[PDB]
Amino acid sequence: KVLTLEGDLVLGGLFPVHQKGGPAEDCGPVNEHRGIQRLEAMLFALDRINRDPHLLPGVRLGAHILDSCSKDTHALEQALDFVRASLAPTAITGVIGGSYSDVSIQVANLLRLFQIPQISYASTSAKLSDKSRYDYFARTVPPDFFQAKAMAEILRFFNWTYVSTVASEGDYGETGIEAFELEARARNICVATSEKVGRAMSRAAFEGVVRALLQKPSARVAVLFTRSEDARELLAASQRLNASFTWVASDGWGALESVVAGSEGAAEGAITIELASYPISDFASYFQSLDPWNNSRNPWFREFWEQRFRCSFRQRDCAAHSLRAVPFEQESKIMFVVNAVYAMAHALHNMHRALCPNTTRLCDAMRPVNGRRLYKDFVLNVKFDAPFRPADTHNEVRFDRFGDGIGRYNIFTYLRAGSGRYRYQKVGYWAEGLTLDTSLIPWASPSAGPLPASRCSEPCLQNEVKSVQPGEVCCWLCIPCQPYEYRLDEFTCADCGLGYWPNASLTGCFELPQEYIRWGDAWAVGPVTIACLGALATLFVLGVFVRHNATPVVKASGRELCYILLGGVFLCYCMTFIFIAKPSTAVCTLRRLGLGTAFSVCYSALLTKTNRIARSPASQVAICLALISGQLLIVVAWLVVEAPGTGKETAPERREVVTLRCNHRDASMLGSLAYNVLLIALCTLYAFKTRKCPENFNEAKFIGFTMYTTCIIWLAFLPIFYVTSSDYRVQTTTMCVSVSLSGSVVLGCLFAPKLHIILF
Amino acid sequence: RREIKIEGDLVLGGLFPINEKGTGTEECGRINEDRGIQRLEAMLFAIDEINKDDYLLPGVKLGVHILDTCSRDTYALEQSLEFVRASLTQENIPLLIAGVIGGSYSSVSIQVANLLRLFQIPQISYASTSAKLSDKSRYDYFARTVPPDFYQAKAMAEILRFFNWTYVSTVASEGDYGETGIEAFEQEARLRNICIATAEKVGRSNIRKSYDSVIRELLQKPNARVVVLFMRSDDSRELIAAASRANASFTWVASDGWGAQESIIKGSEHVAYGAITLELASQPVRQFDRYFQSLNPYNNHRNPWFRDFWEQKFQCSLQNKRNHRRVCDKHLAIDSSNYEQESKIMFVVNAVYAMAHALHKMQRTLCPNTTKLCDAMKILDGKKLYKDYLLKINFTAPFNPNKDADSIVKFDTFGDGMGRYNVFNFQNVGGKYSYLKVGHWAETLSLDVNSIHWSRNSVPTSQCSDPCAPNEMKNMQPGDVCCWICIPCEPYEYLADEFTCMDCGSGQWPTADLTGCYDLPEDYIRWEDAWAIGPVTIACLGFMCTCMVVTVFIKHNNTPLVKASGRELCYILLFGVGLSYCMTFFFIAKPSPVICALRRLGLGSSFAICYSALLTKTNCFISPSSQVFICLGLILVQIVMVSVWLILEAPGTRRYTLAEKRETVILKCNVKDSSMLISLTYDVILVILCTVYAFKTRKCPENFNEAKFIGFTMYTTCIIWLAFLPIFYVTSSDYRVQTTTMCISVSLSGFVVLGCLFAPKVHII
Ligand SMILES: CC(C)CCC[C@@H](C)[C@H]1CC[C@H]2[C@@H]3CC=C4C[C@@H](O)CC[C@]4(C)[C@H]3CC[C@]12C
Ligand SMILES: CC(C)CCC[C@@H](C)[C@H]1CC[C@H]2[C@@H]3CC=C4C[C@@H](O)CC[C@]4(C)[C@H]3CC[C@]12C
Ligand SMILES: CC(C)CCC[C@@H](C)[C@H]1CC[C@H]2[C@@H]3CC=C4C[C@@H](O)CC[C@]4(C)[C@H]3CC[C@]12C
Ligand SMILES: CC(C)CCC[C@@H](C)[C@H]1CC[C@H]2[C@@H]3CC=C4C[C@@H](O)CC[C@]4(C)[C@H]3CC[C@]12C
Ligand SMILES: CC(C)CCC[C@@H](C)[C@H]1CC[C@H]2[C@@H]3CC=C4C[C@@H](O)CC[C@]4(C)[C@H]3CC[C@]12C
Ligand SMILES: CC(C)CCC[C@@H](C)[C@H]1CC[C@H]2[C@@H]3CC=C4C[C@@H](O)CC[C@]4(C)[C@H]3CC[C@]12C
Ligand SMILES: CC(C)CCC[C@@H](C)[C@H]1CC[C@H]2[C@@H]3CC=C4C[C@@H](O)CC[C@]4(C)[C@H]3CC[C@]12C
Ligand SMILES: N[C@](CC1c2ccccc2Oc2ccccc21)(C(=O)O)[C@H]1C[C@@H]1C(=O)O
Ligand SMILES: N[C@](CC1c2ccccc2Oc2ccccc21)(C(=O)O)[C@H]1C[C@@H]1C(=O)O
Ligand SMILES: *[C@@H]1O[C@H](CO)[C@@H](O)[C@H](O)[C@H]1NC(C)=O
Ligand SMILES: *[C@@H]1O[C@H](CO)[C@@H](O)[C@H](O)[C@H]1NC(C)=O
Repeated sequence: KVLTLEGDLVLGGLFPVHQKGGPAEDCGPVNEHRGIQRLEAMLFALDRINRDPHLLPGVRLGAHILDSCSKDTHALEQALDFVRASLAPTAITGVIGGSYSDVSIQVANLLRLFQIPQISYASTSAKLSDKSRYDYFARTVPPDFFQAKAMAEILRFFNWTYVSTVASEGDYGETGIEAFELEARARNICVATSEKVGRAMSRAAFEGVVRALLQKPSARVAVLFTRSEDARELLAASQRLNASFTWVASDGWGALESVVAGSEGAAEGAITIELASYPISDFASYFQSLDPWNNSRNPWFREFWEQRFRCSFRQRDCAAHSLRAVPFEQESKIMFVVNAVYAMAHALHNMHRALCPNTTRLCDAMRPVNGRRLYKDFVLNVKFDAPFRPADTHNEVRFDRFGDGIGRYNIFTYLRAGSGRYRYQKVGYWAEGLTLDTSLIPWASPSAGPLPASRCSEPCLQNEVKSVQPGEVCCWLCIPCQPYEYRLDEFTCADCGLGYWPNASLTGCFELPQEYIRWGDAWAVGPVTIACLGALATLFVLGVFVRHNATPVVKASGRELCYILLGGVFLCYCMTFIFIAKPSTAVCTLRRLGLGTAFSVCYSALLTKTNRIARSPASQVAICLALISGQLLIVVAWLVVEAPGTGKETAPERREVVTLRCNHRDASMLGSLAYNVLLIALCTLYAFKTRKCPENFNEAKFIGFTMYTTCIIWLAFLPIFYVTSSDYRVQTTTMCVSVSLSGSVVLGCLFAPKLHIILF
Repeated sequence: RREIKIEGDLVLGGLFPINEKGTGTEECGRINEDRGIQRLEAMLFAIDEINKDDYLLPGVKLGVHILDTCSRDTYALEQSLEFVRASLTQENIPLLIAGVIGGSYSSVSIQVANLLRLFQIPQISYASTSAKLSDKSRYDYFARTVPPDFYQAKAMAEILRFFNWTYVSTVASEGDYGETGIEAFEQEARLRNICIATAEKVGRSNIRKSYDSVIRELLQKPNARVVVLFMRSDDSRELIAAASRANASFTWVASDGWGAQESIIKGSEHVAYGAITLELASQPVRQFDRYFQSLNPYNNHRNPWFRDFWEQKFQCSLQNKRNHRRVCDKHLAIDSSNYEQESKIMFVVNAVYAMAHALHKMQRTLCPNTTKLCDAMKILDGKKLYKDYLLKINFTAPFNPNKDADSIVKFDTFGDGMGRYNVFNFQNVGGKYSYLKVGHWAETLSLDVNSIHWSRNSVPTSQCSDPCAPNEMKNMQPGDVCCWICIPCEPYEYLADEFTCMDCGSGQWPTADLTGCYDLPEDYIRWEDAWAIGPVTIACLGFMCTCMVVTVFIKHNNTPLVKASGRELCYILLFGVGLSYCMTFFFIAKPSPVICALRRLGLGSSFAICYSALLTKTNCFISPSSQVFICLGLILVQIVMVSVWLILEAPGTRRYTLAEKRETVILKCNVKDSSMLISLTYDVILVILCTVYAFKTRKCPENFNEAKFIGFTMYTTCIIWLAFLPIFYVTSSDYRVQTTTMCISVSLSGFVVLGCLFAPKVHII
């Protein structure tokens, strides 16, 4: 059966009037909502256009509507009539049809070769957008990647990055998940589990997939892009397993009550989206006021009446029923059918205006209707107000550059009313951006967590480091680094140290020079006292040798020997002062030279005292100078053997032990000091053994006592230096006090009684 | 309309360009004798042979439903609906079509395949070579016995690679064949690393200036002689004519558009000489020749286009109804004189036989034990016939009993025929110009260089450069990416990259190209040299002499008790002389370590000691001792601020030179030479100024020796200072300045020690 209407321009149509038949027949039962309602909507739209003075006042739009029987193979042989008419056939200017995606694809493939524009009303396939295969296909409904983007925006709005997408096994679901994954990874959204759901999957398989979803505790949100039956089975399995999830579903779920049928306990909190549309007031009145007696245009109306109302036309008993009494549920795609018909009519009107300006009717320039110009220049470039629009809504009908509709979806939530009833309530819309109100969602109210699916783990980027990957790319495990492990980059902690803590820089370990090289005033007071005592001793010696030449006692002894003894005391004081000074390479060399010279002059004084006791001043001076030269040679040999350095390292956590002492080991210096001390002790022992006591008795006794005290001090200060092995400050203080005691002994030795006698 | 509708058990469709396309009222006009009549008769002859065959479909008779296309897409699409009208659920009963042997035009084949893919009807083309038809996602029921057009772009790319032709010029043509070919050849060249110099485009306007511009653009590049052509016949002819008019000479490597055609070399055989062209491999069919030569308008009733073809070929009319044409002779016939076999007759026969073999295998497999049309074959599923049986054929050419290895008919995974091409070289004989087959490309390259003319002496076409060794030979890229110039860099620079020489080290030579970034061994370390050993011996002899003089003075200090302070003055003078002598031995140190600072300190101390000794003698028991103590304190202070000079930088920073070859520097004693010379010169001039006053002053006869010694020393110091500074100030030699300075210092020390010891030497003797 063919629905044909007379008119100047014929518009093709294709509707799924009959359902799939199978092996028994090509097509069987008549569709009541997708086949009859949409066909009547198209007829109503054509009637309104023909009765519209402002839309084709002279040109009357005809109709050539066929039945696809919900099958693509039948659709091709049905659509092999428009091409025959183009080649009594009536030439058409374009078809307005195609509900199923496969039927629309086949019709677009067939009609592309013959330049016949096609405007679909219910085909949302994502593979119909490329113009490399469909040169004349347009649609009013938006494709599925728009709702995938809407779901991605919804996920980003609630800061849900750890999701778990669930797909389907048929042609619906694979492309949607493939398109959603790219937009999710472009919006920093992490997918945990991805699987496919089949129609043949039994209850055990659904239980297994629910268990697999539950295998991730941190993934409490699931992005469902499946069919209605698969969603219903999944909710049933989740209720059976007592699983809790925040489901974000596509138009497959929408606001249908069949999915939540018998599973109302687990569907709470689901954020489902649906294609936005409004009912048409005029279409309801037009359809309800239809009867088989006063409707002869529709050839399938009698079969629809027989199927919907249980009766037969053989017996006069079908006149009692009426569509007015029974409730009428408007199909959600009626809007799109009317919009497609009006878009085609407006494109035809615009092309007629641009091709037949003077005349108000069909002109000779439009006797052949070419699909190329009408599609490329007119069909795509339509911008008109939608017919039968609501009172204050602003729907607009237009096409993109792929010939697709404008993505406008409604966001629905499965609320739990206080009365106990479960209902769907709209909580926003998605035209170009998400517009959630967050006021009607039950779990959006301020509470202890609005189902936060943050991530696999809590990100750490304030002060810690996040570089541990347990197996997931975007799972961030943060472990605070050690205080000495200063943060230098995002994936490593530098081993520069703890004392070099960056000052809110975290770049290169900005060094902190806050180190205790030496005590400036906390402990230098004692060293200051030692230096003052040394200066006082030097001044006393300076006053001493002025009258030394006059004094016969000093004159009898070596005046040069007394002068070099005073110089050695001054050298000891200077060595103490330089030890008190801050350590450095030059400072370390100066201290080593000072201690070596002090030991050398002490040994020379002991040797010349022994020589004087045994027995000349020139020989003693030469001997002491040779000894000093040899000591200086060995000191400089040690200095060149082990070079001095600065920079000390210690334990972490701000030890502040840097620059404690020169980086050159003093084992050789200590050995040389011990050797010269032993030589001085041997000289003192020889002097004591010598029996020259009767002559120069007081001075000899003083020298012997001084030597004994120096030896005792050395033998008592060796164990403490050996045992301390640390505490550089205390070691320096001990060395300073030892050298001060040595200088005090030197000044109180035989030189002091001679000065006292001279004064008295 | 006219059509062939021979009935049979199985019917095969047919699409041929019998009529040439036209404009206006006439959709298609003149009969195409070669591509429309010969191919149609070849298909009919193949069908008759298959029907008469006893091994191929013995119980099944093959019918034909052959239509026209008029060499246009729309009319062929309009007639293609008859092939699918029979598969839909009395004036003209339709015939079920198993497959369509149609094609001969890329656009027509594309449209027919688009229409037929919706109804599951296999199609085998015999002439369409478009690369777009290889996309099985858009044409999943299409096959062809001819290879696509991008096989030539591989064959002649391999030809170019064989002769090491890497930097060639490519010329294409406007349309689809020329483009698809030029991007295919560019892809193959980039795969084989062949550079493209220029890419010209030629339109169909046949402008007399565009061709000359293209020739000039090709000619303004003397290092690219091989030219690659993807052009149609007339465009290539116009380009060759323009090249001949411009007196150019190139090595053309063309595609099947040129082939072995004669209309291109007409009047321009000079420039076209030596060109290498590809032609599709095709063999004549003698059986088809016999079948076609025995065709007459009175016995060939199956063909409705034969009357028009006969009238157009012989320019006569069988039924002259007052027409302006002669009456066709009853004895007129077509023979080899006026008929030549078309190049794709064998391809048409192969396509028909491939369809027949696919149907035969399907009939054998589906219903065995019988030879007839079965009930299972009534549905005639096209998907199973194409994807399973048609694409898996393997059979030799039916009318090729000579060759059996290169005559296998089969389709690859994309449903395309095997790519076999013949390489033709345009050569001369001595006055006659003709094409000669010098090779063959069937998935492999095989040429005969000996028989090739003008390319046996292969034209050198390198990649815009020559291979240059990496021995400091930088490769700088000009505006063309493939070109190289191989410009040298500095010899001291060590190569590290390709686009730059990337010098490493300041004064270090490389080893081969990169590894020589290490420090260059300095030549300053030269111990026991010719000019080093001698100064050491001189210094040792001077030190020994000074020690002997000191010992003699010590021995001669007892009896002369008057010199209470003279002995001390002699001792300190000897000590200063020895210190100076040791300082001279310090500068000759070949390693030149950081101890050069201590050497500086020793030299300064020696200079201060000499100055103090000179001042003490000029001034002259307790008072002399006080003067000696003051001089010692002054020397200590002098050493103090001499060491203050080292409180800034003892070793230094670095010592470089303008020469990038030797770089013989100490590298650890690079202190300020100018500052050192200024500090050293101050002491000498101060000593000279202090000693000149004493020389003019009148001294006592007993003390006249001191004044004479001071005067003698004053002259030597000024000469030494004047000689030392200029050499090291500017030249700054590695070791020549050091040895001269040491020699001057030791000579001055010897002079002063002789001056101060002449009197004791005479007194001792
Ligand atoms: C730089 C420091 C460390 C040097 C320490 C030793 C100094 C003070 C000593 C070493 C040798 C000493 C000299 C030795 C002999 C004499 C001769 C005498 O008739 C006067 C004192 C005099 C001139 C001495 C002065 C002091 C002296 C220079
Ligand atoms: C034998 C003794 C008494 C002679 C007089 C003291 C000598 C040894 C002292 C006095 C001044 C000192 C110098 C002072 C400063 C520096 C700079 C430093 O970066 C390296 C060491 C160096 C170069 C010292 C070397 C030793 C030095 C020359
Ligand atoms: C008898 C007396 C006067 C000899 C004095 C010798 C002095 C001047 C010499 C002997 C050893 C020398 C040191 C040996 C090694 C180094 C390390 C180097 O990186 C800087 C210089 C420095 C620190 C030298 C400075 C000068 C030095 C201290
Ligand atoms: C007798 C006096 C006047 C002169 C000789 C004594 C002094 C200056 C000599 C004696 C031994 C010498 C050292 C012997 C060996 C070396 C190692 C060499 O790699 C650097 C120089 C160095 C470190 C020498 C420096 C100068 C030195 C310390
Ligand atoms: C050269 C370096 C290594 C050492 C420092 C110089 C030494 C050897 C010099 C400097 C001053 C000199 C002294 C100066 C004066 C006198 C008084 C005289 O009646 C005897 C020699 C005597 C006591 C000298 C001995 C050598 C001496 C101590
Ligand atoms: C002690 C009396 C007799 C004076 C003689 C001093 C002699 C022995 C001293 C003075 C200067 C010295 C030299 C100074 C520096 C160096 C460079 C070093 O890398 C090796 C040792 C060498 C080459 C020394 C060898 C000994 C030396 C020549
Ligand atoms: C041995 C070679 C390397 C030369 C080393 C330098 C010598 C000659 C220098 C360096 C430091 C100098 C000493 C520095 C200070 C004094 C104190 C003064 O009151 C008497 C001279 C005296 C004691 C100097 C004698 C000479 C001296 C030892
Ligand atoms: N717009 C739909 C979308 C359709 C679909 C929607 C939800 C669940 C499964 C499902 O099956 C597929 C598979 C592939 C492409 C589109 C779909 C169309 O048929 O194109 C369908 C509402 C239109 C109608 O049939 O009236
Ligand atoms: N085999 C061809 C190749 C053909 C072609 C060959 C040489 C020069 C120009 C040219 O024009 C185009 C343009 C696009 C694609 C193919 C071609 C085909 O039509 O596919 C054509 C010889 C076959 C025939 O028409 O009988
Ligand atoms: C998501 O995070 C943003 C900040 O990145 C915040 O402003 C917003 O309130 C969050 N949404 C919630 C908590 O629902
Ligand atoms: C091409 O080069 C190869 C080696 O680079 C050489 O063996 C071959 O003979 C060359 N072909 C020519 C010069 O035709």
